[PDB]
Amino acid sequence: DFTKNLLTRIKNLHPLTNKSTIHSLLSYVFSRQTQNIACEPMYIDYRKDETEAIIRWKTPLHAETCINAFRTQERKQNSHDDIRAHRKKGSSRPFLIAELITGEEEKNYWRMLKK
Repeated sequence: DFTKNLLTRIKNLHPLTNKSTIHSLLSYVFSRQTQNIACEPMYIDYRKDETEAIIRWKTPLHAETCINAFRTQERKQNSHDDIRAHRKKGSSRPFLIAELITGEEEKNYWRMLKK
Protein backbone atom coordinates (compact mmCIF):
# COMPACT_ATOMS: atom_id res chain seq x y z
CA ASP A 1 0.00 0.00 0.00
CA PHE A 2 1.29 3.41 -1.09
CA THR A 3 -0.03 6.62 -2.60
CA LYS A 4 0.65 6.47 -6.33
CA ASN A 5 2.30 9.17 -8.43
CA LEU A 6 4.28 10.91 -5.65
CA LEU A 7 7.81 10.27 -6.95
CA THR A 8 9.86 12.28 -9.45
CA ARG A 9 13.40 11.49 -10.53
CA ILE A 10 15.49 14.61 -11.11
CA LYS A 11 18.38 14.10 -13.54
CA ASN A 12 21.46 16.17 -14.42
CA LEU A 13 21.97 17.77 -11.03
CA HIS A 14 25.44 19.11 -10.39
CA PRO A 15 27.34 16.12 -8.92
CA LEU A 16 28.65 18.06 -5.91
CA THR A 17 25.32 19.58 -4.82
CA ASN A 18 23.42 18.72 -1.63
CA LYS A 19 19.87 18.19 -0.38
CA SER A 20 19.50 21.78 0.84
CA THR A 21 20.39 23.17 -2.59
CA ILE A 22 18.11 20.67 -4.33
CA HIS A 23 15.25 21.71 -2.04
CA SER A 24 15.84 25.40 -2.78
CA LEU A 25 16.17 24.75 -6.52
CA LEU A 26 12.95 22.74 -6.62
CA SER A 27 11.10 25.45 -4.67
CA TYR A 28 12.47 28.20 -6.93
CA VAL A 29 11.43 26.39 -10.11
CA PHE A 30 8.06 25.30 -8.67
CA SER A 31 7.14 28.89 -7.81
CA ARG A 32 7.61 29.94 -11.46
CA GLN A 33 5.24 27.14 -12.54
CA THR A 34 2.38 27.97 -10.18
CA GLN A 35 1.51 30.26 -7.29
CA ASN A 36 -1.60 28.24 -6.37
CA ILE A 37 0.16 25.57 -4.28
CA ALA A 38 3.36 25.68 -2.26
CA CYS A 39 6.42 23.59 -3.05
CA GLU A 40 6.31 20.57 -0.71
CA PRO A 41 9.09 18.09 -1.52
CA MET A 42 8.62 16.06 1.63
CA TYR A 43 11.69 13.87 1.16
CA ILE A 44 14.70 14.18 -1.11
CA ASP A 45 16.67 10.98 -1.66
CA TYR A 46 20.12 12.12 -2.77
CA ARG A 47 23.65 10.75 -2.40
CA LYS A 48 26.65 13.06 -2.73
CA ASP A 49 28.51 12.74 -6.05
CA GLU A 50 25.46 11.48 -7.92
CA THR A 51 23.68 13.50 -10.60
CA GLU A 52 20.17 12.22 -9.84
CA ALA A 53 17.74 12.42 -6.93
CA ILE A 54 14.33 10.95 -6.16
CA ILE A 55 11.79 13.40 -4.74
CA ARG A 56 8.84 12.18 -2.67
CA TRP A 57 6.27 14.96 -3.04
CA LYS A 58 3.50 15.61 -0.55
CA THR A 59 0.74 14.95 -3.12
CA PRO A 60 0.46 13.81 -6.76
CA LEU A 61 -0.45 17.36 -7.77
CA HIS A 62 2.94 18.56 -6.47
CA ALA A 63 4.74 15.85 -8.45
CA GLU A 64 2.84 16.77 -11.63
CA THR A 65 3.68 20.45 -11.13
CA CYS A 66 7.36 19.52 -10.82
CA ILE A 67 7.25 17.51 -14.07
CA ASN A 68 5.54 20.37 -15.91
CA ALA A 69 7.99 22.94 -14.52
CA PHE A 70 11.13 21.22 -15.80
CA ARG A 71 9.50 20.36 -19.13
CA THR A 72 8.65 24.00 -19.81
CA GLN A 73 11.62 25.76 -18.13
CA GLU A 74 15.19 25.31 -19.37
CA ARG A 75 17.29 24.99 -16.24
CA LYS A 76 20.90 23.91 -15.74
CA GLN A 77 22.74 23.94 -12.44
CA ASN A 78 25.95 25.94 -13.00
CA SER A 79 27.62 25.12 -9.67
CA HIS A 80 27.06 22.96 -6.63
CA ASP A 81 25.13 25.75 -4.85
CA ASP A 82 23.22 27.20 -7.82
CA ILE A 83 19.51 27.56 -6.99
CA ARG A 84 18.11 29.49 -9.97
CA ALA A 85 19.93 27.34 -12.53
CA HIS A 86 19.87 29.64 -15.55
CA ARG A 87 21.19 28.01 -18.70
CA LYS A 88 24.35 29.73 -19.94
CA LYS A 89 25.33 30.00 -23.60
CA GLY A 90 28.13 27.57 -24.40
CA SER A 91 27.73 25.61 -21.16
CA SER A 92 28.59 21.90 -21.33
CA ARG A 93 26.10 21.16 -18.55
CA PRO A 94 22.93 19.25 -19.56
CA PHE A 95 19.40 20.44 -18.87
CA LEU A 96 17.70 19.39 -15.66
CA ILE A 97 15.03 16.74 -16.33
CA ALA A 98 12.19 15.50 -14.11
CA GLU A 99 10.40 12.19 -14.73
CA LEU A 100 7.53 10.56 -12.87
CA ILE A 101 8.50 7.19 -11.42
CA THR A 102 5.84 4.56 -12.15
CA GLY A 103 5.32 0.84 -12.63
CA GLU A 104 7.69 -1.61 -11.01
CA GLU A 105 10.28 1.04 -10.15
CA GLU A 106 7.66 2.89 -8.10
CA LYS A 107 6.62 -0.35 -6.39
CA ASN A 108 10.26 -1.09 -5.58
CA TYR A 109 10.84 2.38 -4.10
CA TRP A 110 8.12 1.78 -1.52
CA ARG A 111 9.16 -1.86 -0.99
CA MET A 112 12.77 -0.81 -0.32
CA LEU A 113 11.64 2.02 1.95
CA LYS A 114 9.73 -0.56 4.03
CA LYS A 115 12.52 -3.17 3.97
